[PDB]
Amino acid sequence: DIQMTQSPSSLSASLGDRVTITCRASQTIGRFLNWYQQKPGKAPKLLIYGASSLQIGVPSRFSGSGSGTDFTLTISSLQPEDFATYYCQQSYSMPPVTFGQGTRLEIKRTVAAPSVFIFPPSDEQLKSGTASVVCLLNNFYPREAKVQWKVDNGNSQESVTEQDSKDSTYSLSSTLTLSKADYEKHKVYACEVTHQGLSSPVTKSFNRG
Amino acid sequence: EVQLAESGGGLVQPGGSLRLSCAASGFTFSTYDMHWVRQVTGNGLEWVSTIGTGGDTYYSDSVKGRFTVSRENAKNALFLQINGLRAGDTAVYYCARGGSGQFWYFDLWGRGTLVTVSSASTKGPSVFTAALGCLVKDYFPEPVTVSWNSGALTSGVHTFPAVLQSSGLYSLSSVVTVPSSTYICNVNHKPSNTKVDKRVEP
Amino acid sequence: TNLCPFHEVFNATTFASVYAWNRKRISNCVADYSVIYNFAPFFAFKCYGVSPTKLNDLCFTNVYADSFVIRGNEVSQIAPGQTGNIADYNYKLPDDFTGCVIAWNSNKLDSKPSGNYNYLYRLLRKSKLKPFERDISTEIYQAGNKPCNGVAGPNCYSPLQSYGFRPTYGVGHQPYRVVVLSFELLHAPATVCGPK
Repeated sequence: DIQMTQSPSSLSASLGDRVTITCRASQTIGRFLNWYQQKPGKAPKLLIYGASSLQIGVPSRFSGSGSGTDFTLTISSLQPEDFATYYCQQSYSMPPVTFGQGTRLEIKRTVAAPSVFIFPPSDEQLKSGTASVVCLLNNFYPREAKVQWKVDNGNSQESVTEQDSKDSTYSLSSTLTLSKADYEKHKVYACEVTHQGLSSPVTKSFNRG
Repeated sequence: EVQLAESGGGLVQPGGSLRLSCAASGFTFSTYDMHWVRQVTGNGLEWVSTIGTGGDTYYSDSVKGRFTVSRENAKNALFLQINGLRAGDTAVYYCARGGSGQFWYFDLWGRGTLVTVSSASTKGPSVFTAALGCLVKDYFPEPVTVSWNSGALTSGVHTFPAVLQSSGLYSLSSVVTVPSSTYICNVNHKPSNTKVDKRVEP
Repeated sequence: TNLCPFHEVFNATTFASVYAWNRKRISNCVADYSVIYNFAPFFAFKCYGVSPTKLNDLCFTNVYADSFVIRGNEVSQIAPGQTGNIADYNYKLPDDFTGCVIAWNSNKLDSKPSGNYNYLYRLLRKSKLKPFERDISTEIYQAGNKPCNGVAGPNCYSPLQSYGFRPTYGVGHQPYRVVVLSFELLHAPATVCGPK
């Protein structure tokens, strides 16, 4: 019942930046707040217990401190091993110990231009009558991109890759479900593109040539 | 080393029972409390249940009523018993140890046993500067992913994480970045002992 | 050895209303915490900044119990989160309440053939409210011009209204009994320890 609303997860920063992860609750929880650090390739791990006490094996830059209802897991200088997700937890209410939504620490670089591609399925996929629409967006730094499917000027999800440490970029792929003859009925299928950093994406569509 | 293990991970029918264990190492299992905190795939942590040193059990609002934690000081192994699973319970139940003090805090987390609750029977996928690929539709949750001809090229290959289709099957959309100013994709379906290949000449 | 009055709060055969607020300063208890952990299936066992697992190894000077009957829809607000009618007018917890709040369904024994009496709730007394301080004053509340001088009646029907509980397998917001527990530690030795 006790909420643990955290700051917006979209908090990018480079090395050395004084990142300030703020997390608040619905009421006073005293000094019973504690953080957790989870890299999405392994198990979770705690950073600060009692909201002021450093965990064994945690350096002094993890200066997460606070009092009453306000807490800041501040890291005055970052490290390549610090880029991960961070979760706050309250221990004022013992049985319903609740967590927050999290905040992702990502490596900052320059705004990378994406290369958008949309290719029609060949006869191999047409062998399956209920085909699927595809679209591709690779190597884009701003992770707030959006793909639109306003066909010709069956919704399905899309996947976003992790930050490719070789170039610090991201990739995106889209899928769209269609029933029988639902693809062969219409002619031009458009993958409308949108990205904060790549303007003027006028037209990119299927070609049933 | 002082580490928490886990077990009971695997596919299970919706509504069927299941048991998870959590072995101890080095530390005293009988003088420290243990907790269960599950994380939905891609979501954050969510507390599940806990049993104290004195055998007292504690559960969550969306957990109490069908789960039943169990502790045995012998074998130094925490246990969790589940009854009547559903789709909203697909999560990794990370085992956790409670440290000494006046407030609950988790200082040792296990590897995490994965639980996937569904009735979708096993099915095989298909093989249905520019970039192209081989859309791996009709997939299944796997531990190994597609590699382009045993991984002959890894410069521009992108392997997106799995996605869930409407029919309940997973999917993969591995693509490769090739110079464009004819290759072969090899799908890995080891959990069902299957492998295929297909050329990508436009 | 083995002397505790804890079972005098639970199973009282008559639970005090929210206006009564039956406290019980309990001391000199070195056992019987099993009646708290193991009981009928609890609808709510929301504890607070005292660890419930760690009580069996921690001694307390004062253990305060509080019992009352409330509607199942109002099982909340027994917390530092003051919100609602029962919070703003009837019962409220402090900011750093160190205790446990236990609640369970009482529809099986408080079923009445006619109901609509024997239990009360407050409507509007916002001008007076303090944690751990029962306001049993029920003369009249201010409305209109004259407080009707205790001979109230028509046109001055501002005073409170009692509960209308009459469940005959005919209600969903069933009445629930609550046993609030609290603890204190002062400049005095602790007498309520665990069994040895």
